Amino acid sequence: SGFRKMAFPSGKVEGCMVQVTCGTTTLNGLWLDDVVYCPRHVICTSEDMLNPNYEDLLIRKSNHNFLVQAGNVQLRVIGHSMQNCVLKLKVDTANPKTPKYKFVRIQPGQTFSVLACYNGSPSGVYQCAMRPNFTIKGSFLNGSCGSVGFNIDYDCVSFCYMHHMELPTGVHAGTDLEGNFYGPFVDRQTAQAAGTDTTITVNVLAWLYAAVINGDRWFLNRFTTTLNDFNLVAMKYNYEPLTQDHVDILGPLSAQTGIAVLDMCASLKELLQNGMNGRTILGSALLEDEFTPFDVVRQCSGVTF
Amino acid sequence: SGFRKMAFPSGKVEGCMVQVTCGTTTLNGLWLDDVVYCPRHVICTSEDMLNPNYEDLLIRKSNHNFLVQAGNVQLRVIGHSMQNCVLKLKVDTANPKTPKYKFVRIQPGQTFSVLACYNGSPSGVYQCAMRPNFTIKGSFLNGSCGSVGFNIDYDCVSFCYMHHMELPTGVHAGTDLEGNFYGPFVDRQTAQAAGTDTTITVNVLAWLYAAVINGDRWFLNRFTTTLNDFNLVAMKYNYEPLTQDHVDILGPLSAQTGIAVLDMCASLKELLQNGMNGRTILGSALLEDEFTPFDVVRQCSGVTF
Ligand SMILES: O=C1N[C@]2(CCc3ccccc32)C(=O)N1c1cncc(F)c1
Ligand SMILES: O=C1N[C@]2(CCc3ccccc32)C(=O)N1c1cncc(F)c1
Repeated sequence: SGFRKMAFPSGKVEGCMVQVTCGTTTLNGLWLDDVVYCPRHVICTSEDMLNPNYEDLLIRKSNHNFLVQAGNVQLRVIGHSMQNCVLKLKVDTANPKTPKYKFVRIQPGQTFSVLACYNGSPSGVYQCAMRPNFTIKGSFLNGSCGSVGFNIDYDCVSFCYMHHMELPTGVHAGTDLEGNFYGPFVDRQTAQAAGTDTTITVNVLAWLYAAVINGDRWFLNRFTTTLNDFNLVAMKYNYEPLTQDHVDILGPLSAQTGIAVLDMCASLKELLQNGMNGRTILGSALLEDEFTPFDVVRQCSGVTF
Repeated sequence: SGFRKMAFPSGKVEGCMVQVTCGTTTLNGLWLDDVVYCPRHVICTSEDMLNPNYEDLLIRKSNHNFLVQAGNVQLRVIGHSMQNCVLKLKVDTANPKTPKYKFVRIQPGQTFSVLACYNGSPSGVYQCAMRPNFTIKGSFLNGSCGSVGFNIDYDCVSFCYMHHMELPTGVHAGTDLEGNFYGPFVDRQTAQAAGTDTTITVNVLAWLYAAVINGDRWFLNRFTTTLNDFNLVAMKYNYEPLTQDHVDILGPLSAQTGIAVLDMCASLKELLQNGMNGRTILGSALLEDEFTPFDVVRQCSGVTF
């Protein structure tokens, strides 16, 4: 027992990280088969960043201007393309450490692990959620661009995020691996509105199920609610509306625990309206929304990769 | 910027995990050079666990009774020894994936990453602290025994923890890699007192420095305190007493931020006495004690491995 914010083991991703340098800019790239993926802003200088003309900047570059190094080994670049906000550098050697992988574009409210890297070298791994407003709340310093987010299922890494930018508000934005930003963001040094975020209701409920499974149960009550009444409360407290598709995804946890989804909703309603009264749940003094129902089931059943 | 509970990248450890089976018991082992380390309780059955005579149990076993499998490859066991609460199985092949490593016995209040594994296969990685009472608050299911905790410095993995037991209270206990338990615990199915825990004061202060560095600063105040006055407050609130050695370890963060250690203590005093008043710090609604001052500096400066 116990319940922790757990990241996927990072080794399969560590073997894919490289350093990419173009002129004076160094950031991270991802080497899969004979292609390295990295943020296109590797080609800018500081004069460029307020509104770069990436097509003109890239026309000034040739294959030999992209320095790609995998630990101590230098890769030979034999082609370059820009796809949306990523560059794709074709190299003459397939990465021998390429895992089975896919590129996925995740939905808001889903979670993934981030392998934070600098200069091509891994620093740390942590779990986090794509916010409803398509930002992430990560830990990224200058040099972390090109660090990636991923999930693993069996032996297959699904890459879902590449880090590009810190907004002036301190939150993070990035792309899928086809270079399309999550959210309205653009790769330029401007203030950019993220727009209203909400709490991920289905994930809070999953975490309360994890709490009961672990024996933290003080917040269960004698009450029930309806999906309509709960959603009135959700709106007042800037929670995502709960839908029947959400109720259905919580089915396994409801079955495991015997606590009907709408009964758990009535526990959550009371927590929203009354607070935690100075108490904690699974070590937290707030309602946690970065565990999906699948996360909870996986951790509670010890699934491996 | 941003600040997250970050684990070390786990790849160097993933390459060392194996499954060890003795009779009907399967748990995890750690294969370094030509030795596999695992909990000695792999040799017990359920009849044994209330008070096993490990010396008699191990005398009934021979090399060929220890089944060791590294993914799909079977290892040949050519010797076996018990050291304290660990078994050491000598194998005929050195692990080709052995990293540079050391065995360390950590101090209470220090942190490390855990690679949770089942049947020799990694499940997830998370960070956590050795509590002052020598327990850890992990996420471990049946089958996780033999999972290890570690830190990495440059290219060198320091293994500090091997998981053995969940206490009836739901918290976790284990050994160093020489098989000596942290704390008063024994490897038998009995209720066992952990004794009084406290909050790790030097780590709370480091985290408040991390918060200021990140711009969460609402808790800074106009006050100062003395080490003696602060320690009176620490005692009332079951915090570890702060010593000058602690003040000295916080030196770099004090220098970085310009906030004297005793001034940060006066912020902490006010938080202990008044609470957080419904506010958060670095996403948390409680005072966080699982980041060491070294953790904070590393994460704030993007150190890699
Ligand atoms: O390295 C850079 N470069 C920036 C400057 C502003 C900018 C605009 C477009 C693209 C990239 C960049 C940026 O946001 N980051 C950064 C990322 N994460 C964490 C950080 F601390 C900094
Ligand atoms: O696998 C086992 N086996 C136990 C039973 C009781 C016991 C006593 C001595 C040694 C070992 C064991 C034990 O504590 N765990 C366990 C560990 N972590 C998380 C869990 F959920 C269970």
